[PDB]
Amino acid sequence: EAVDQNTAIVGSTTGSNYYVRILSTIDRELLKPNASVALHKHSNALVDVLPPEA
Amino acid sequence: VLMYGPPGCGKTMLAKAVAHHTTAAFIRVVGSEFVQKYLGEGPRMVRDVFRLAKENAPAIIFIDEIDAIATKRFDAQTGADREVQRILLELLNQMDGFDQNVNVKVIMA
Amino acid sequence: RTRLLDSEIKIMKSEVLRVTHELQAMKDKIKENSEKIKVNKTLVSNVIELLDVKCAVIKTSTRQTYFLPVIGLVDAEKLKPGDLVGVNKDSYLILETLPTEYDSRVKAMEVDERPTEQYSDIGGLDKQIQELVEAIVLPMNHKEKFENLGIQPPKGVLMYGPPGTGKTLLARACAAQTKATFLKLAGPQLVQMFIGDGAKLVRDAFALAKEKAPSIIFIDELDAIGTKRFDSEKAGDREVQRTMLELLNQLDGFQPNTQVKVIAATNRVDILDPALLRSGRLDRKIEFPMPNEEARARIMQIHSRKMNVSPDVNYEELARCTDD
Amino acid sequence: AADKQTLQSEQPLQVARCTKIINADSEDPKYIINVKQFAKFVVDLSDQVAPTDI
Amino acid sequence: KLLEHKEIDGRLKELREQLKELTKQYEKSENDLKALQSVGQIVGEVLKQLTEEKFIVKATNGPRYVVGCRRQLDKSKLKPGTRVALDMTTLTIMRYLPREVDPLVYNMSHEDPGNVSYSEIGGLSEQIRELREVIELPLTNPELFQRVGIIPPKGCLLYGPPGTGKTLLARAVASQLDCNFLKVVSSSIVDKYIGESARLIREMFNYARDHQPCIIFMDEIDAIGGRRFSEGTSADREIQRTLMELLNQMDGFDTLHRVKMIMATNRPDTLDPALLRLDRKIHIDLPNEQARLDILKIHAGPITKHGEIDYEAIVKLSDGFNGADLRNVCTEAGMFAIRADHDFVVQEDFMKAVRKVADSKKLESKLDYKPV
Amino acid sequence: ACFIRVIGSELVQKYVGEGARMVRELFEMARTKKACLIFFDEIDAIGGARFDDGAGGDNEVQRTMLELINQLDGFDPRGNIKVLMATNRPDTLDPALMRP
Ligand SMILES: Nc1ncnc2c1ncn2[C@@H]1O[C@H](COP(=O)(O)OP(=O)(O)OP(O)(O)=S)[C@@H](O)[C@H]1O
Ligand SMILES: Nc1ncnc2c1ncn2[C@@H]1O[C@H](COP(=O)(O)OP(=O)(O)OP(O)(O)=S)[C@@H](O)[C@H]1O
Repeated sequence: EAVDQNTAIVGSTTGSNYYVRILSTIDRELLKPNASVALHKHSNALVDVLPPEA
Repeated sequence: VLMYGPPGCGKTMLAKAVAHHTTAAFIRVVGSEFVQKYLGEGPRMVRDVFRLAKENAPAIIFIDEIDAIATKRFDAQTGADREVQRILLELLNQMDGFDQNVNVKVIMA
Repeated sequence: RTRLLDSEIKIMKSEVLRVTHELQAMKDKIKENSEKIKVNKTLVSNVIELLDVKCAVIKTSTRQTYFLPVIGLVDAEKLKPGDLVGVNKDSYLILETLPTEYDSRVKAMEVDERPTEQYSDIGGLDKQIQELVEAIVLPMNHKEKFENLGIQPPKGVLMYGPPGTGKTLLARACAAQTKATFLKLAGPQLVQMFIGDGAKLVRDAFALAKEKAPSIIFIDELDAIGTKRFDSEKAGDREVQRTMLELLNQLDGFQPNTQVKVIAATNRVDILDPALLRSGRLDRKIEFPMPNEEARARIMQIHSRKMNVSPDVNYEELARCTDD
Repeated sequence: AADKQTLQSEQPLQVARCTKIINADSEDPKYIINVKQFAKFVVDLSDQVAPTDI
Repeated sequence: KLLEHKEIDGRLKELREQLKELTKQYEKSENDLKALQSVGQIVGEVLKQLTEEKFIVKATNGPRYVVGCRRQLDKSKLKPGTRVALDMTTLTIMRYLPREVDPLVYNMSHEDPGNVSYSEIGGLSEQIRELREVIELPLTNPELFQRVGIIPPKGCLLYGPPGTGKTLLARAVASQLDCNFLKVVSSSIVDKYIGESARLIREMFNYARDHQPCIIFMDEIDAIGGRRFSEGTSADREIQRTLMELLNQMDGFDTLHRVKMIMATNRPDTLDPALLRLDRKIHIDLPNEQARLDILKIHAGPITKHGEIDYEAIVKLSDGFNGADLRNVCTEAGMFAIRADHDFVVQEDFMKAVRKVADSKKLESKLDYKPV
Repeated sequence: ACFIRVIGSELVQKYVGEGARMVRELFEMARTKKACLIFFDEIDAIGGARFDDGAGGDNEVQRTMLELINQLDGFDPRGNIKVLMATNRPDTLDPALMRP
């Protein structure tokens, strides 16, 4: 879920969902699905989301 | 569609022949792979199968297992309560009646 | 003798080389072995599998995978795929192997109460004395005598007799007179809801017996779940057959090892399968006849000896006036 | 504040979690332990303890 | 007086061996130091190659990430599914490696004890050649099937009384062909869950697909192969499930090249008809007079006996006995001799063993059930 | 005048050796006093034949019962104490309990 501009609560795959900021240049109409987001390890800063997986 | 191969048959062989002459995004599976321990494993399997299927191309996909899998006998409270529950639930909910543009005409035998 | 000077130079060189080996080995070993001990002292995990293209992976106490191209502080032969090893949490190098491939009550199956008892006590079991000795204490120690002749030692015994002739008494006799590896087995303790128990039990016990060659396995009422096979239409469970056939192809089918000491101290053998007695499982099948007339009185006075008795007791009349 | 600083003075010690025992080895006790649920621990004690009070 | 020469020679050779062993040990010590320095390598799994560098992965026991390879892990063969290793620091792929081997396979692939070749147990005189016509026919060479063309079968099925030689037949073939005998018996696959057995079975199929000349042994398929009734217990439904899965695996989609199966059990009648379609039920036939005496001989070679053993006596003393049976006969002969410790063996002891084994036969009943 | 109730049902505890520790507790509290009574029941629920499963579960019973075997009679026997383990049925016995 997104709260504000380029910032969203995002389910993790490690064990702790987080509410992080994202790279703003990402098209705002692309963060709607629970698709394969990608962030930094510690910062957990969203860089982009990938459609496919698994 | 449906087939059934008894002793001295080759019903499956026909399927593989078509699998040759088919030249699109067809995925092969076996319904036996849907029965594990935790919740909805095979159910979620077939769910994501449907998703990726309607995603890539609504061309073709096929699965091969009917016996002991597509079990109309929902009625025995001895064994496979949640197991047969999720099995036949995935079966029917994925029947969807149909979806009319996906995975055209899986068979089984 | 001009070469004596060059020989002395070479000997001083060999002494310096031995001192350099001493340095590089012991001095550096202070550090290296001390770090190894630290990992051992300051603070148990599983091997995954083996490659040498040496190349092994680590399964942790925390259930985590960790490959290494070189194993290091242990030997791959001392290891195998799936081995418990006390390992460096940090380096992920195996330090030592864990030789605890044993379960809790599968290890408790080795008992050590062992109350003492000889063949003199049991009255009416003379042939029992002879054959029990010959097939228990000799396959325990005189394994070569059969090899001297060159055929085989005996392969399993069948202790049968009605309740009041005794067969577990032979278990107690093998316990007292023979001090080999005590490892019991019985019937009721096989009853389980968790389907598939005796398989791993039998496998691990077989390995442990390979470690413990004088492997006495007295299986009282061994016919309990090792039983004649059935054939019906959904009438009967299967896990009994699972463990039974697993033990069949475990003991039989492979692994020739004279360490076998397997006995059935049950009541009847008519319920046993022809798959359970042929020629290598329970070789001899001798009965426990009812104490005939004065064998009964023998057992009786065995009861009637410690407890203080007025010697005005003729056990003959006693045994006679209660026949069968 | 009857003892509101002694509790701030007891602070120099924070050790000794639950740490249940399992078994022990030979040639040195090497008692085996699990802390709460995490793993098995073939430990070597802090020698300022009794080799049998554990 | 060259005492210095030879004395210093001995001292220097001793010090040479000592310093050599100790410096090699110091080298192995620095090597273990490097092994410490060569940190462990977590094993994760690349979920999919997004691009030639962005490999979308998930830790085999953790979260998912996207990293690259070290330098030369040969992405050519590296595709989603293959097992790789990961960097300690950056999780980057440091080394890909062959897939797992699922321990149980080694339990049915590494226990194989080497033993005698294919001439020990009798009664299978004509079977020895029968077994070879399928047992070395593809093993020796399949190029004959380029002249001819016939597609190789997978195996056959045995039967007979329990442990009476079918076990020993398998042992003999194993210790005789000696290539890839996967000694599986499938006795305790289904513990309490559903697809785990079929899962490991699929793994074994893949493993056999790796190497060409694989050999598959399967005795006591009783509670695994079996027959498919209506819905039985949950366990029964699982068994029939894995049955259909095994039956569907037989045909699969791609020919499993150069692998041969060995189906066996005491009661192969238990198998479902949809499964019993195994070129033929080869049998270990009852050793008769000739065969009984042949095995009886072979059980009595290395005895401290003499030219005394009466052959036809034991022959007519018999009512059907296989290699294991007359092995027990010679054994109980040497035992009733060892009763009072006769290091030699007289055929009298053979007859005493005949007594003991005839007493054992009293514990037999209903000794045959025909399959198919 | 001594009667100490210890029911085998409460003795169904889920801590390893805690059962055996209660064994020593009761056995030595009894030996302090005299003419005692200790009443273990539900040995049907406790067990008489040494059932073993690879479940890794009910083995505190194992150690506890071996400790009991050690501490009941012989090794300072009950004497002026009665520690009673009884059943509804002699159904599942063991060659270790028929001892006089
Ligand atoms: N004419 C044939 N030539 C060669 N192989 C054949 C032939 N017919 C059947 N087969 C074998 O059967 C498989 C393909 O036929 P299928 O249709 O799968 O058989 P089926 O009807 O499923 O019968 P089952 O499953 O064995 S009971 C292949 O793996 C072949 O080895
Ligand atoms: N020769 C004998 N010496 C001692 N006891 C004997 C003898 N013959 C019969 N018995 C009786 O048989 C009992 C021995 O039974 P065991 O086999 O040792 O134990 P068990 O649990 O009764 O096993 P069962 O009933 O025979 S299957 C004793 O209680 C004796 O009274």
